[PDB]
Amino acid sequence: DFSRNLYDIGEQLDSEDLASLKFLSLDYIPQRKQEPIKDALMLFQRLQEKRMLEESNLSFLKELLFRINRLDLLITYLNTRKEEMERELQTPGRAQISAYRVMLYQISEEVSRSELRSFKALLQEEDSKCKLDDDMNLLDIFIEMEKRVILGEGKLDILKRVCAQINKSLLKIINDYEEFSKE
Amino acid sequence: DFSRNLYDIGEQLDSEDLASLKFLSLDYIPQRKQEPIKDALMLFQRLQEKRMLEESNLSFLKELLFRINRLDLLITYLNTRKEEMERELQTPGRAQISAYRVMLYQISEEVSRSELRSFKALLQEEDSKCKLDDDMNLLDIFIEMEKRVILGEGKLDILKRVCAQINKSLLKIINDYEEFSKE
Repeated sequence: DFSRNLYDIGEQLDSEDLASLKFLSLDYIPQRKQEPIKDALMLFQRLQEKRMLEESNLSFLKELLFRINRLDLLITYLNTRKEEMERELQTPGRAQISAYRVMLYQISEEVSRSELRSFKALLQEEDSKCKLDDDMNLLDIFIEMEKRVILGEGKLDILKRVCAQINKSLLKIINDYEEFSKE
Repeated sequence: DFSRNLYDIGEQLDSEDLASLKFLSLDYIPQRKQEPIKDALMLFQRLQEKRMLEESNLSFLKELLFRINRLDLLITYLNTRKEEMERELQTPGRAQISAYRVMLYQISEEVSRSELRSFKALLQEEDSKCKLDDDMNLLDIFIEMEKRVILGEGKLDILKRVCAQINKSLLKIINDYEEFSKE
């Protein structure tokens, strides 16, 4: 039932969904170690092996599905409403995905086609060590930036200098994240 | 095109942007003439009537947008890069906003939440004439301080005594400004 439900969820997740889920699972599953993962079930099983997903522990799966906005799957297969996930995640300490990862992913959510192209151009202005192609989405760019150690939890300078020239909303996402690190 | 472009810039400016722009326009537009201004387009038209903004004169608008860090709008609607604005504004005599106003605004840029609360507490220690609430941002506090004539171009004592107890960076902004009024 449980395994069958996990797999069931996996059948409804597409390639974009998978890419997003793997990006959001970076605090626990290293990016190197993600490219054997070819579908959502493999990701789920990798999470199972890390005891971050089991019959009595569905929290991380729910958080993942909520973050990538698959509310339909939450309802259908996990009988969980968005209101519940909101109440749960806003409570300090319950979120298992770091605020940094969520911040980057939300930026990726807000950026359009043309804004993505602008991001690439502006980044190519700001840095030359990043290897960029035009099939890359924003997440891939983030991964490349981290690979080049110009992006990290406490290094947002280039990210902000780029985003400020694209849309104030992105910069506000960063600024908000940056200031609830008051901790 | 030009008017329609002005409105276009105006749509992207939020309440925070408006407040900042009105603060930075204080050398030309008196504070009591700013509260009929309900949006950015009204500010732009007020500038037009002072012939500080027209089709052949976009410098002040550019300086304003640059100062409040709307580089995205400069690029999108004014085809102007950060590099150009920096080169232009470092040039002696080119800036139309007084160094005093820019100094105060930069202080407002650097101050966080808790630093703002500290600012209010420390100012209430330093003075009893200022009427302060918890909805006031730092700009509003500056306006109140000027209204009470404890803050001005040649009166920074209270400002410095407060800022020294919050963060050395702020005090450095003040000191730098204060001594490049050497001439």
